[PDB]
Amino acid sequence: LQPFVNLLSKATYWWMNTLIISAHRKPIDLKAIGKLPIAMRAVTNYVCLKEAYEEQKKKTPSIWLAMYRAFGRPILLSSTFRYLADLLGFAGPLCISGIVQREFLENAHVLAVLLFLALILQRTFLQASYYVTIETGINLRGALLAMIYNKILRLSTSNLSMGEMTLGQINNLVAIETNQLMWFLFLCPNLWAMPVQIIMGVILLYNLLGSSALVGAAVIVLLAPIQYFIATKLAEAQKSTLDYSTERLKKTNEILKGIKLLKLYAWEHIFCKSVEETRMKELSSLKTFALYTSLSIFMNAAIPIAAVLATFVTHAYASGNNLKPAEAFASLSLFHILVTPLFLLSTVVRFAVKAIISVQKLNEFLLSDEIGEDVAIKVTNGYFSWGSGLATLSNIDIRIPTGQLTMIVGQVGCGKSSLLLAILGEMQTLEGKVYWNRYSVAYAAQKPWLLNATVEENITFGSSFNRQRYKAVTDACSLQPDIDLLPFGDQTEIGERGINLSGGQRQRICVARALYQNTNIVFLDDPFSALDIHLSDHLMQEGILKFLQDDKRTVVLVTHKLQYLTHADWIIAMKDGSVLREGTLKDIQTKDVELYEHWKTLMNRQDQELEKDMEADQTTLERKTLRRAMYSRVMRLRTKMPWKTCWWYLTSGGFFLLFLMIFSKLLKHSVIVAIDYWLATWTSEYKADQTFYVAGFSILCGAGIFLCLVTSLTVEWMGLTAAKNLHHNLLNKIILGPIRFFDTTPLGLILNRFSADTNIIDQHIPPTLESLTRSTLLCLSAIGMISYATPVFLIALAPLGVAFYFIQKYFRVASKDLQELDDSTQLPLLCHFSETAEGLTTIRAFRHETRFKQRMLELTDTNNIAYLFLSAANRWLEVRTDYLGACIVLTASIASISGSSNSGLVGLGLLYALTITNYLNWVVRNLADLEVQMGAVKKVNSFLTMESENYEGTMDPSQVPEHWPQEGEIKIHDLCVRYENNLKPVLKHVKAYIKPGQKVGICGRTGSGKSSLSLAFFRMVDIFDGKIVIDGIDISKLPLHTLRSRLSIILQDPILFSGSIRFNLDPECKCTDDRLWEALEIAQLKNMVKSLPGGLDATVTEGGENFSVGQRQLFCLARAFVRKSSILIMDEATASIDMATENILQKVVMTAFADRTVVTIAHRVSSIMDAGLVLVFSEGILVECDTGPNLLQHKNGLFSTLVM
Ligand SMILES: CCOc1cc(CC(=O)N[C@@H](CC(C)C)c2ccccc2N2CCCCC2)ccc1C(=O)O
Ligand SMILES: Nc1ncnc2c1ncn2[C@@H]1O[C@H](COP(=O)(O)OP(=O)(O)OP(=O)(O)O)[C@@H](O)[C@H]1O
Ligand SMILES: Nc1ncnc2c1ncn2[C@@H]1O[C@H](COP(=O)(O)OP(=O)(O)OP(=O)(O)O)[C@@H](O)[C@H]1O
Ligand SMILES: [Mg+2]
Ligand SMILES: [Mg+2]
Repeated sequence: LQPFVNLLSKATYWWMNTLIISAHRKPIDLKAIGKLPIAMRAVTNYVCLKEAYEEQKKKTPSIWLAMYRAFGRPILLSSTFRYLADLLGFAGPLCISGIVQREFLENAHVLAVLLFLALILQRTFLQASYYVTIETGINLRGALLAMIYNKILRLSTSNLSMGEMTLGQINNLVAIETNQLMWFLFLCPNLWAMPVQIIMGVILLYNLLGSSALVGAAVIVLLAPIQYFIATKLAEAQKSTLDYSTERLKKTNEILKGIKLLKLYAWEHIFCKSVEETRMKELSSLKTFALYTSLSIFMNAAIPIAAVLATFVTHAYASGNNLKPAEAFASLSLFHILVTPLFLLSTVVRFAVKAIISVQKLNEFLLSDEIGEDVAIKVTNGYFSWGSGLATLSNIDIRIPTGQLTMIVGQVGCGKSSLLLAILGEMQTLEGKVYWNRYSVAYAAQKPWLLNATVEENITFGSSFNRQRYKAVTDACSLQPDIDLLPFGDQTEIGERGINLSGGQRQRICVARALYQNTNIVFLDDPFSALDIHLSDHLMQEGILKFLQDDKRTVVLVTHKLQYLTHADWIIAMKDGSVLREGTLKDIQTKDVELYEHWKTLMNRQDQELEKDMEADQTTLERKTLRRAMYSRVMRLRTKMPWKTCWWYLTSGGFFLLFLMIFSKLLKHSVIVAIDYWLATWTSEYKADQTFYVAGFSILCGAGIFLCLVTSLTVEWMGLTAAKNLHHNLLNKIILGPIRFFDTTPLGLILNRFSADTNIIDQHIPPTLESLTRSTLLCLSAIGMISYATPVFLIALAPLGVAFYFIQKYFRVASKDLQELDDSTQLPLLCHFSETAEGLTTIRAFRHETRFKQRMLELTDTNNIAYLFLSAANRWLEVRTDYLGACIVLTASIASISGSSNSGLVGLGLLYALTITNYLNWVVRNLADLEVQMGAVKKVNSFLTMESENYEGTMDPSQVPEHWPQEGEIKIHDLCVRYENNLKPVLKHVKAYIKPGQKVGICGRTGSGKSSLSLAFFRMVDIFDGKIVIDGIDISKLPLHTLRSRLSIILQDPILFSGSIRFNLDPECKCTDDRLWEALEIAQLKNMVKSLPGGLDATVTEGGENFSVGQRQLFCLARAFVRKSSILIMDEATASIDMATENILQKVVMTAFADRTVVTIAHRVSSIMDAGLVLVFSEGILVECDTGPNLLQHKNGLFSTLVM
């Protein structure tokens, strides 16, 4: 009995049962799920698929043949199960005909029991086929991901091969093409099962109804081309909507990062309107998409009705016999059977075409350019090239002594990085040989590569953690001062996803990773490129010379700092892809005196140039940015369906639309039941005159078609209205919020609310709601009609319904976990592939390909097990609801046979009992989908219920003059500034009198509250005591727009917004082009604008990447001059700016802004030694407020110490 119970457990998915039941007790996690079986692990499937692919390559290789030879037998098994289920599905109409007709097989109860058994077997076989094909598709996805990851690990990094689009193509293959191929393998048995089922259904219809059934067969067969055409139009409209949504999301992201500047300039509403224009275009495209969706729904619901109408009218007239209940309702059952394959065969064909495209892309990727197969390293007569045939490195003959520092020196473009990568084997070897006396190399690439992991996980890089070595490595690279600034320290997730670091910090972290590894050979490729003199010298003295010589490492150091050549044991001088001369410094000097003299001249010139420029500190400005970035730093609910969120979404389109949808759907399903009952009455008159019944049937069918159209239009109209209203409210609501909200909430969360939740509301919810309402109404009408035919069925409705409740309860939570789990596993795996595409040279130099292969296999196995268990929960639910439906069919059949009203009613009840089995599962599935989507609607509403700023001022706008800050007086009385309630005040008792047209310089130590004062000028920070009176008007008693739009501010990092230069200068477009040209000339920028095509309407890239940072700062100066505020705030504007551009900025401020009151937070204190009023801040307290010379003459003063 053990094999029998094992087979039953497999067939009913009983092994999921416990995992479902536990979902109420505790959330489902990866620990609750087991591991993948050996036959299901990605490694075994990868080996099978790779063996098949290599067999094909032996013989151009066929991916399709490899997939068939690897994962073909399970497809044949699932096809056998699908054919058995299709055959056992036609027992429905046959048993309906037999029962309605009323030796042994003639018995009606025998036929009812046989129909029950046939339904149970059919559903078991169908779910088995679904599970087998889904498992095979998941195995194929794992194998394909492993194959493409190995191909990635083999990829060549040359610019000819590894282009800028290669990483995007890899991401597309991992995230899209592999999933398209997996879904095609999911749906492939349909491709040869649906045609057979359709042909057999048409044959059964013909056997039932003569040639009259061929008319309905043709009409309903017309549904497949119509659905294919409608799906083509849907794809086109979806691409259009996706383009418009991408533009809208680009604009929204540009607003969100940079919202502080927009609020300071009071340009938030202009950018909101700019986003709303793109939103309106996207909404028009979405309207076309919804129109085609409603067409699809209407056709799916109306072609069957027209086919039934044509069939039965043609039978009433052409056929000489009366319509019989058995034939009529068996044919109705056959039509209902045929609807689904005809509607979904177009989907299967579309997936087949997309799979052909995906296999073409995958096969074109699997055929890509890939890398080829004392003294530690020696190159003899080496001729290397980057794949173009032209040798980049010609006649390379070098020697790298073991355990000695080797420095490669040459001008930019010599081929030093090329020499290192040719030694590592990353480029083609035309001639020569590289001898290693390969081996693992600690490689620090010229472009630093960071994993999306913590600082410690980047530095250790798959190596055992040693605290002494880790501390020594961190000290040598001077990483502790900037690690301490990180929120979590070593455990701070850095990289693309995590905290953004400066180029110098990333370079030092990669150098630390190179130093930490205990490999005898270290390759450093310009490690001082993004560092300053002090950090470079410390790394050279402690890391290269001390730490790397304690371990006796063979160090190869590509550098431009020739001053370090005195520390070199071996020197390799390059020029134009060839070595001029190699050897010790003394040997080079003796043999090649000219090269030594040239090196001396270069060292002297570099020292002379750096002597003046050493004043600027790169590391100080990196650490200040990193420190400023950190200034800001349920069981009952699990099963609670969000009915309030559902009601809010339904009423967000208006009560008329909701009423129209509900009324139209109720009327449509009433009419459908009416046509079924009319057929019942017509057949129960069984040649009489058919005119009355034909006329009534035609009228009912026409009304049903019209109501199908009405409901299809109405649900999509409601969805469009709700989406429009929700997004329109959301954008404006979040923009008006305080700056503290944007400082606290990450940009990722807000952008998710604007992209993913918006897409869910726009395109996912309307179809889910339509399907849920349709399935629920079909089930309710079926139950009502079965109970009307036989009231005793209601007795069995109490148990079965109760069962249904539990079946819908547990599933609705279990899947909710599994889906989430699936998502939590999709993000890492994809990221892994990206981390391997960029950083491939580092991985292959460290020789850590095996570790990354293992990590990829783990990630894909986790993703596959999550997806498999989600699908298994779906199969569990389908089996449960299918057995419920079989019980319903058996009960209805027995009740109808025992107590018969008439033959037509028996047939009608049997048909409805048979049909409810299809929709019971979809009621639960759509309810779960609706709950998931209402989660996103709840997120959007939560963002919509946030608190905004107080944009309405106390003062009467008539009281405020037209030119309010005309003079520029400022009076700060007992100012107490905090960034949020319950936090400590950041400014305490600041009192100052800024004379109109007086140049004020604000200075102090880091964290003293200088930027907080500039924010208090704009009321971007919470003032709770004291006041700021600007030109006689308290700014607290003022609208925020009037205050912020009449004051000019210049921040440190300049930000320009995508659009025209005229748009950047004034989005409001109040000024004239002559004024804009005058401002551009003032900012010493008119010639640059003239050089650009179009002048004032030259396109600015997002962030202003077209212009240099100095040009961006000059643009900010031009905007400030356009504003004509007479009060200009400059928050360390000259920082991160070239010295020449800094002098230009100072000249512009002195000349053009001579009249305006300039309040400058000096980046360099010496710049405000001659300022009229100097405000010195210490720890939030105004220590000194006097003239510059007055503070200078007072010895031992804070300003005097700052100046020195
Ligand atoms: C992850 C794969 O998920 C499945 C995968 C399958 C495999 C399958 O032959 N589908 C047939 C469905 C039946 C009605 C023919 C089909 C055919 C064409 C288009 C879509 C579909 N189906 C696609 C999935 C959702 C239901 C319509 C079954 C069921 C599921 C499921 O979600 O439970
Ligand atoms: N990945 C690559 N694929 C193809 N060609 C490349 C690649 N990297 C560099 N080259 C080319 O090979 C030549 C050698 O330049 P390379 O980058 O090796 O010099 P370098 O001395 O390291 O220069 P730099 O000081 O600018 O870093 C140049 O013509 C360069 O354009
Ligand atoms: N966004 C913020 N949220 C909360 N507190 C903040 C925020 N920004 C700054 N603070 C707090 O206010 C203090 C005042 O520093 P602030 O940035 O205002 O000016 P600062 O002294 O000129 O700074 P820095 O020299 O680093 O640019 C900070 O030390 C910090 O404690
Ligand atoms: Mg280089
Ligand atoms: Mg500051």
